[PDB]
Amino acid sequence: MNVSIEEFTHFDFQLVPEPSPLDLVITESLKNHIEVNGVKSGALLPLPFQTGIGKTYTALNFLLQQMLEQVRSELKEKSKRLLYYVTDSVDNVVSAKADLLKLIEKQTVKGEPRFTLEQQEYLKAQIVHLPNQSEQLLQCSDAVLNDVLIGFNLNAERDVQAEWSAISGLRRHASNPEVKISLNRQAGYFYRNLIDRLQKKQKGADRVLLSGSLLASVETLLPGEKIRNGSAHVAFLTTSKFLKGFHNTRSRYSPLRDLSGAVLIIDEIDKQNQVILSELCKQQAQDLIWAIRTLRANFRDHQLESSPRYDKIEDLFEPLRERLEEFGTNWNLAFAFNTEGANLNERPVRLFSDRSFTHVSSATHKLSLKSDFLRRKNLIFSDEKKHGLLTRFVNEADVIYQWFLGTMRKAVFQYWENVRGLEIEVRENRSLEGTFQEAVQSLLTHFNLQEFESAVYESFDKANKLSSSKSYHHTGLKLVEVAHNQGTRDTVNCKASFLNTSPSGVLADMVDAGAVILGISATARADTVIHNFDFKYLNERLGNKLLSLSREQKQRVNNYYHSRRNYKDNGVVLTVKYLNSRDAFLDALLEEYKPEARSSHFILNHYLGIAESEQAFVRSWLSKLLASIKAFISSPDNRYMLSLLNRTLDTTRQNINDFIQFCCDKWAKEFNVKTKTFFGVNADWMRLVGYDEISKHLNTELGKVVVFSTYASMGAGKNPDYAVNLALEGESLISVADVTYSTQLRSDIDSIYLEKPTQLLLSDDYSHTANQLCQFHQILSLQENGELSPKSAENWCRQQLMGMSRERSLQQYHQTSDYQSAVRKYIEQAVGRAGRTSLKRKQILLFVDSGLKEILAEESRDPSLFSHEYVALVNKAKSAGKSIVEDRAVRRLFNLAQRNNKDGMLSIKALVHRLHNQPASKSDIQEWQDIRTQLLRYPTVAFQPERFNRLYLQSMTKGYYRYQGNLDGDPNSFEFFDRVPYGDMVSEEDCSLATLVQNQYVRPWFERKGFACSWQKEANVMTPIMFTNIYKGALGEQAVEAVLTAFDFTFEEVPNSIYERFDNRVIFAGIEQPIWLDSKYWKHEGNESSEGYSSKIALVEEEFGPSKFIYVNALGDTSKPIRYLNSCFVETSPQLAKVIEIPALIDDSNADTNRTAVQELIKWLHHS
Amino acid sequence: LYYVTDSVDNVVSAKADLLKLIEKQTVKGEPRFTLEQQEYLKAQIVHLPNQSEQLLQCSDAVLNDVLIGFNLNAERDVQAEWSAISGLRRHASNPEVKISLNRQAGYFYRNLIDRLQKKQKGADRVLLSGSLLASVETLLPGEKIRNGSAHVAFLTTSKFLKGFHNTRSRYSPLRDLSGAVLIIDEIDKQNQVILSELCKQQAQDLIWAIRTLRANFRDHQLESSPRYDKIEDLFEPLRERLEEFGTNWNLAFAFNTEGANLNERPVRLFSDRSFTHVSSATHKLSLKSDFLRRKNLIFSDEKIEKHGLLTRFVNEADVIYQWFLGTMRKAVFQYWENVRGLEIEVRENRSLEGTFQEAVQSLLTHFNLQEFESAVYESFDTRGLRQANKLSSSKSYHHTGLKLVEVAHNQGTRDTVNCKASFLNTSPSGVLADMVDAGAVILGISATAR
Amino acid sequence: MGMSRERSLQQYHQTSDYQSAVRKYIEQAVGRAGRTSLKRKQILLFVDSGLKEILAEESRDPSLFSHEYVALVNKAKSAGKSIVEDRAVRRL
DNA sequence: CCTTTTTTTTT
DNA sequence: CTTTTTTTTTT
Ligand SMILES: Nc1ncnc2c1ncn2[C@@H]1O[C@H](COP(=O)(O)OP(=O)(O)O)[C@@H](O)[C@H]1O
Repeated sequence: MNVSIEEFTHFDFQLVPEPSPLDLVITESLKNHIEVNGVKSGALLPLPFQTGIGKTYTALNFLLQQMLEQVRSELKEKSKRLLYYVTDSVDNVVSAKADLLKLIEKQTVKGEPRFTLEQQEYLKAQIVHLPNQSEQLLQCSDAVLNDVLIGFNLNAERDVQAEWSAISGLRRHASNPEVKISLNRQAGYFYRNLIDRLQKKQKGADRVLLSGSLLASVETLLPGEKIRNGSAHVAFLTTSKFLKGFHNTRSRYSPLRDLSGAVLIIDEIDKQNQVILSELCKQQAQDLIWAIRTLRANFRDHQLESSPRYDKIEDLFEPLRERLEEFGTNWNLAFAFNTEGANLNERPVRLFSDRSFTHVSSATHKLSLKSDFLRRKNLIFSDEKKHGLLTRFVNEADVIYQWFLGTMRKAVFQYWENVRGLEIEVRENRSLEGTFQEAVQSLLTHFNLQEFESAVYESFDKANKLSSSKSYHHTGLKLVEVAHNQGTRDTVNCKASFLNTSPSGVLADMVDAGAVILGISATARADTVIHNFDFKYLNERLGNKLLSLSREQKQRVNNYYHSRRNYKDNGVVLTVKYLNSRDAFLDALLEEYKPEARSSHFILNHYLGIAESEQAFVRSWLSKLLASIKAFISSPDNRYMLSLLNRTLDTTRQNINDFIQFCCDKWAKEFNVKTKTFFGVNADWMRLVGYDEISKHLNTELGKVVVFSTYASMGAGKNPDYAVNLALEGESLISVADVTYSTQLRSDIDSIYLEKPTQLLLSDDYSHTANQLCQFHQILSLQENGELSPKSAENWCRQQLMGMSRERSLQQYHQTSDYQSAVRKYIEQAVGRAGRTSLKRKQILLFVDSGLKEILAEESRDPSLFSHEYVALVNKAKSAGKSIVEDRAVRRLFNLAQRNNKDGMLSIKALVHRLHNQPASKSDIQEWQDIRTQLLRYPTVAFQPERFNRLYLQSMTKGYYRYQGNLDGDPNSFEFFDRVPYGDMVSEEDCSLATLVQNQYVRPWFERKGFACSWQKEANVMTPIMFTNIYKGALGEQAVEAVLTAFDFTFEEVPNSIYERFDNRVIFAGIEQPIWLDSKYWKHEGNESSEGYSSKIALVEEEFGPSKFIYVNALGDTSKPIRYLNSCFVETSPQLAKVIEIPALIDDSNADTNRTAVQELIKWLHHS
Repeated sequence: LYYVTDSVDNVVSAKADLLKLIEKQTVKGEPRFTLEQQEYLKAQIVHLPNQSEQLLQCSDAVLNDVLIGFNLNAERDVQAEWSAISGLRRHASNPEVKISLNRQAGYFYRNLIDRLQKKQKGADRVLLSGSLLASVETLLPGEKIRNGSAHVAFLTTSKFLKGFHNTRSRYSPLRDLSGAVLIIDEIDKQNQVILSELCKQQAQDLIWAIRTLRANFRDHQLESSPRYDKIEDLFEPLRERLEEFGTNWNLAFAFNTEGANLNERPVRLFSDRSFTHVSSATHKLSLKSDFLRRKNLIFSDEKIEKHGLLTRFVNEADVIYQWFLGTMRKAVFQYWENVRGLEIEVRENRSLEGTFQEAVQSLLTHFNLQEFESAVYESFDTRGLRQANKLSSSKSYHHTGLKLVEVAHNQGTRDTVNCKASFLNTSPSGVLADMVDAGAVILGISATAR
Repeated sequence: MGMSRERSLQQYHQTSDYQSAVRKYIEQAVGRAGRTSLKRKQILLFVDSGLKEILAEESRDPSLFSHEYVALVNKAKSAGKSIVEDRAVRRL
């Protein structure tokens, strides 16, 4: 019996629950954004909320509030706005849903109930909890499934009834973990087939009109149908289910394509960076050779129907059609590829690529690619002693493959616009999701490309040019393996695995789609990119859509947390101790345990199972662990110790367990304690009935409980508390809340040991390729931030490709400043998990490793959002031995200065080479103009530009800086700023633009085109490689023409076969022999050797026979006479000189035009 | 030697009676064999059941030896699935449990063997011997057959038409029948059994297959190495026919049916391939290439137009598709005589069965036709015993066959059609004759055998 | 076009193929109950009336016919001799 | 207008 | 140099 909206017609929407300082924060930052950035824009508001004072409560109270708000609009009236609540763990998701259903019931406004019972039925019917397919099946009764099987005529198939018999046969014999593990695998497979047949029988021809018990049975089995049907607001799913989508009665709905208006309420947002990365590293690897050959063959003549339903789609594939033909002709795709040249066949070749400056390869010799014509086979070979290189082919082939996939997405979007207007039978599914199924099918069928069906479906969820906003976070690494195919012995396949975007890029894509994502986590703005999103990229990409909190709002939160946690005025003590290696302390204990052995080392190898390899480490985490144990036993009032180690002390290493068990029992007797220890408490242990047992012991018994867990084993949802009895605990407890929210007599831990967090480098275990992408993402995300200079990041990526031990990987991570903010994120969570109960002890102890004393002393954020128990852990470290600085932001600048230079050196070298082929592409020339147009119009930009971010270089000095490095050599050896105080200055004085603009001819020309006359005094100065090679080279080019403009000389476009080889085509004087140009800025750049120059003449002598040349150098010394040089470019007589070299046109002393030189030049071109 | 029957309860009974015959043999009043020869003869017999029951017979010790001895105890899914199989066997009989146990046993066996086959046919040859040999041989009865420890087999007719596994790949007894000796109990009942296997072939889209063949064959070429000598010539007539066929019917466009009485019911075109041609459409359907719309339109014309009939197109398309598959079979045989001795060492397994999987791989990769691997593999399970319609050779239905074609709109897209052609390229009587013509000596023991 | 399972069997009945098919079931459904040697002296056999005409057409060589199938064919053959279709003449 | 039970293997 | 659990949803 579904419930209508008639009860909300009498609802008093004016009446509202009383807001909270935590509640006001969420709405305050959102209302202003809506009235500034528009209504349908989106936002990425993070909220740094402490875990104890109201994360859920406020999170779910916001989710409920949006549920109530939409109902009023629907009642006052269209599709409901979705309100996903994405988390990481199923336990947390179900707990959040249960609390929400709890909240709808017992929430009382001003002391009286708010929701009538009927309203609760309506609101509860809007919430959904879509689980995985396996658990979805083992939730509905046998009657519910039988109605679906009978009502859809699926009982007449042998396979369907055979499977369902087994599922019903097994689920009846439940209650045994051995059976439980196979009912879940079996349930998932049957669920796919049952829904697949349900969708096949429903999407075509016959369509069952769902109603009555068939609707309830089909909605119970398909909760995603409740959303598609049209009565469901909220979904309660994990991140993995959000990234994989959920079935409705028609197809598989993906929320990533329907984000416009979504209100994602992602909880513990920082953890989703690793979760989203696990979905991205789990994509299928595609053969590049097969895909490119298949695309080339099915495109040369495979027309698409000329109907109004496919207009403008034939044009999106035209540039791809020509490129595929050109690509096939260049690399001879009619043949198959195969390696050659032994010392290349023993092991495969892996070719990492950033699609940018980082281009590490695992073949120590550069591999060429020759196209043999006698033996009809493309051969990959090595040449130990160029256009035809293996890396150039694979990069070119990858660009085309993603060009097709990119074009495929535009065609699908174009198709939807063609059919949205056509109102024939499109039904309610007129969105890009309803037509995605069809638009991909129709286009892949006409082109015969049905093999790419999966690769297009699974990938449907700012290019790599210097004239764009380049970044790794909308780009990706590309791991390619070139190994022999299976079975056949003389062919290879390019098994390419892509990472086309990043979890931070994915998060930005959600907000740009229109999502209103809310980040609810304490460490939601950490200064690491390994365990979080890059919030410096998300700041530049989103801009003002990345909402923040003002001074008063973060000050208001601290006051709220200071009230609900009033530690000092009520009276408590936070004792903090730092524990070192205490070899003497542990020696006495080990001797006293088993003194009969020769020495303590025998105890290590007899009763502890430790050799002379780990003895230095095991002692370190045993001496520090035990020393904290006895200090807890010294205090009788405290009776709860949680040790958060990194190694799971359980039945595995039980030899250690009994030694520490004996030490706890030994100290118990001499301190008058009946203590208890709870060993082996890992994720398995709390599951069955585990962590409730520890609560019961402190509920009734008298003693001290010591718990040995790990950081991983205390992820989230775990509530380390217990029920307190005043008979058990006397005046030890004391309330800290200024007011009194519900009681229920609960306490929490009062003394926790915090060992150093280790193994902070992310990992994946899905496959070897699956974590290969994960490890390469981490290296390239540290380099993009600026933690690693490109010298070391490329070194790390080269080792990562060849093969490294996990110890080597972590030793590189430890060397960066990202690792400090990573470990200070683990602690900030571990300390924050113990403050979930207001009613607290007075003597709260804190013991942490001394390997963290220096790390903790580096914390430098604002306590205005910190917890009460973490500032105490950091204040002791501040009031300690030494307090120094690490200069976080200045070592970042030295790396981003080095990085942007390396990008210019690598991209420009590729742009020039791609201009050395005939013809030059229209984009390539257009991009070349924009590089020079922006570079010399804006010599210094005020802010950080969002369109030419690799052109510039942030400097510690305004308007200039000093560098030192081989400008035409290795870009990894550059040094900047104070590293080289005697280097080459990149100021405006060095280029001497002031002398150039003093001229009466140059100055007027710049004003018309806006070219700079002076450099501003901002810190975003130009790159070194793109100031001498692109800027001074182009500054003279404009200066030369402007001087020669006022002498009846006009210049035209160089043709598309010698572009960039010559400045401009010169006309006038009436002479048929065309006049060319070679413009430079002085004689000290552009050597232009005679052999090199003679090469340029031949390529243009073939063009138009005889030719003339001029070697104008603009600025310089005007005193030196002109010279007359021959085609051999050595010396000759004047009248037999093919080329002429003018030393300068403007004086470098007082900026005087070379009137005599041009007059002879004017006279010379008349004679010639 | 094979003892092929059609029921599982009969082969095990025959094997059991054979084992008793060796033990209980009172020739001249004394045992025929000594106490040792019985073990040698018993080792030569092998019973090959389905994969599901082959798994549920080996003990957990045998599977542990294989999983540990192959480094498979690291795959994070092999151990996950093997945990469920181990955990489900320990329970009682419970027929509800057993029906689900046999389902998962077969799937796990398939997944385990292909991993055991990718890991063994590569470079890290595990050199199966010792107690690991008795473990795989127990899990793979069709491995002692490949190793020469046994020749006698005991399998059902379906297992004889599906093939069994060894450490390398799936061995099909049909393709290696020269010199065999089949013994078939109730031979008459195998006509129904073989026909049931021939009706399980997968339907192939004719429009996709012909368009795919035409696109790849136009330019993609084979290597000029000695291993592909005179193989390019086998495909030359097919290339010209593919180009001529594409030009005649305008294969650059897609096909679609337009007209009344053509969308409420799809057309079905049955054909004997010689003289029995029946169409489900009441009136003849023409096929016109629209150059303005860039579409090929199957339509019903209410008014004989030999040029441009739908039946003529499908018949020609079928002939070309079976021509490629027929040529594919000749190329595989041609490949195995250029590499039989001229390859010189390199690889043992010198047999049209061992070379067949590689020769299919190399040729389909050079032509970029890897989507036809399954279709080529299945066609050998039907016509492999081979390597007409010419009123100049033996014309009969028992080796010509029948073809059923379904022309309906494609899935998801409302303006294209596909010819899902289901074939019966031979008959069980033809299959039996091909088995005899391959060199097998067949014994048919049945009262109503004639 | 789609025919009822009845009409499939009706078309099969009109052929002489169906007559040699039913006489294959009987010849096996009777030889299976003959695997022993100890037998009663009154082995009875009762068969349907719809099989007397079919069983009277059996004319193959009796040099391998079972004892129980022979006795099943003579009784239907007792009604003199009946003209047959002469299967060859209608096959040509 | 004849009048069903039964089977194996891979997925 | 270096110090591990654990987590989801597909097929
Ligand atoms: N006014 C209130 N503010 C915050 N929490 C409240 C309030 N009233 C009741 N609660 C309960 O206290 C709990 C505090 O949330 P909890 O999960 O302990 O911390 P957090 O949500 O910050 O992790 C909520 O679950 C909520 O049900």
